[PDB]
Amino acid sequence: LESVSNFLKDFLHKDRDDVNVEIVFLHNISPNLELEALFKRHFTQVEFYQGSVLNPHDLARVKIESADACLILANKYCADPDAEDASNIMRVISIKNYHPKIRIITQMLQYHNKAHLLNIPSWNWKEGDDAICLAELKLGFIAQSCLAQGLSTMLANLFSMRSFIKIEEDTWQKYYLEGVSNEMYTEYLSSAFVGLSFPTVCELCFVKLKLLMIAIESRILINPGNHLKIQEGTLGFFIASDAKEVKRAFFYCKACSNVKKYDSTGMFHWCAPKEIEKVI
Amino acid sequence: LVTGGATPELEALIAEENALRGGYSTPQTLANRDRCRVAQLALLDGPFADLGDGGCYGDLFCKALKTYNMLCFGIYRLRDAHLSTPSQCTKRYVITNPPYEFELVPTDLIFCLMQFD
Amino acid sequence: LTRSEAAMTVLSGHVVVCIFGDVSSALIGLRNLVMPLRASNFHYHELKHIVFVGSIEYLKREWETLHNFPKVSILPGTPLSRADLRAVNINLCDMCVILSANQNNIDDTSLQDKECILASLNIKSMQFDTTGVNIPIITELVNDTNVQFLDQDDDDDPDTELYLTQPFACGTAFAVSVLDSLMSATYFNDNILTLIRT
Ligand SMILES: [Ca+2]
Ligand SMILES: [Ca+2]
Ligand SMILES: [Mg+2]
Repeated sequence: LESVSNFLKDFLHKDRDDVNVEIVFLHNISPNLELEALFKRHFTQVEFYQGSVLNPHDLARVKIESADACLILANKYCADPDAEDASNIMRVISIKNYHPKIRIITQMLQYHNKAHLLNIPSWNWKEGDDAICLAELKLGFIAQSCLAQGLSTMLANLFSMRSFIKIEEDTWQKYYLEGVSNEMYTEYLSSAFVGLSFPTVCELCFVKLKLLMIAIESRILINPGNHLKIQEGTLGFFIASDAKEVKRAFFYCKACSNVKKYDSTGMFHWCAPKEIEKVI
Repeated sequence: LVTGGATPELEALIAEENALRGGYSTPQTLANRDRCRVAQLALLDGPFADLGDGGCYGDLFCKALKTYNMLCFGIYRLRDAHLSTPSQCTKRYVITNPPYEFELVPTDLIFCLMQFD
Repeated sequence: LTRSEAAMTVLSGHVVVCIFGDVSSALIGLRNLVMPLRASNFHYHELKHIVFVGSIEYLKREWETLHNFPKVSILPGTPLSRADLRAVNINLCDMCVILSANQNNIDDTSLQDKECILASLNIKSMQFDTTGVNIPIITELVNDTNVQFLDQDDDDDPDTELYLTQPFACGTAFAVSVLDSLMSATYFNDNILTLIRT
């Protein structure tokens, strides 16, 4: 009940644009009366079918061969993280075995189990297979709070879909909620901005269109320098109130030395393998 | 942004050998350092500090972006800084992407992405 | 062995044995697998080398019955470690054999063959300077219904019998449930059990 309720609140939020993607649930337990009521409150957008993901007959029943993606939620509060990871690995194996070319989004509790999973022959991270590793992302968010305190809160609030909430009281909560009302989006931007610098289109977009750009599509570039020119046909990683606002970014045309210091890729510092007693 | 880069090369290396292996310095290695790093900076000193009491977030956003190639996605504002009375509380909170018209106070910190040297 | 000596010791036409042992796992009895390879109607130059990859605790809980055989080696690693399987020359073996001891301790009927399936997929998803799909591989499964995950090109159906499944018809999978006809065969013809045994 809580897993589906939280998923449907984020998937069907009014701040996204007018998407009409149907949601089909596959589970081997008959839903209780409160889940049946939750599906009745979403009667035109949610369907449930009772079956096992490990059964090719059930996979054909839910028409997984024509689905746009398959999402595999995980039990974050399970007693045995290893057992939960093994079960999720088996589910991924079964889905890929039935249909190798299905986009799979899954939650993985540990990082070694994520490494175990990515060895699957059909597991293609380029095609869109995303293993959202909870321990990895949470420890990365904690580390970014060590570079700038509050950044874990800053990042987490950019994903959850939230409407504007306003109250008459002058309290820190009003300002906080006003800040929380913005999410990170992604869309293609006008030919009227091709040929300009990234700082220039940022100061243009900032309050005239009311849109802030963090990055653009040498592909994924976090906060480009002043020396980079906007390619034709590119997309911007906007932060905005919603998706219907970032449409402006498109719909505008002048409407006014042998030391090994690093890893093999040159992205992390490195040293020789220290003994445990040396660092104790 | 969160793991400080994990390009497909590193994802292959950690999948085959399951440890980081040290590399000798190369021109491509020294080019791979150029990517932005997230920062906080103070509003009480340095070139930004003329945005004292009553400054506009739009002015700060504009001058930071124009002159230091730097832009801010939020303010780490003190909880009690909106009150009239002084308080000993040092707790702050994240304000995300505020309006151009949004009002500054001199005790503030700014979240931003900054260049590499 | 370890990583260094395994990698520099050239191996080809060998047998690689992948064991998911544990300190609490049951004894597989690897003697019965080694002895047919070690039989004397092969010349000594024709004896295929054997290397065991698995938990060092389980190897030191069974080595007490394998010290009188030649051409054997242990590598104390993980059967799912790509580095170990590359160091063991997995692409040049005459067989890879995958066995699991943790089959009776747990009762889930879902995770019994998870390790074996994952190891098989990891070996089939290897790039060699040829792919890992052409490697000679055999794996032992506890549940016959888990055989559908071994191959991807084949069509899968739970109703289809194990003998009819493609991975078994190719000699890629083996389960102890196919031996149940030996009761009836043995009874009707008393010499069949000794002909098979010899
Ligand atoms: Ca919003
Ligand atoms: Ca199959
Ligand atoms: Mg419907």
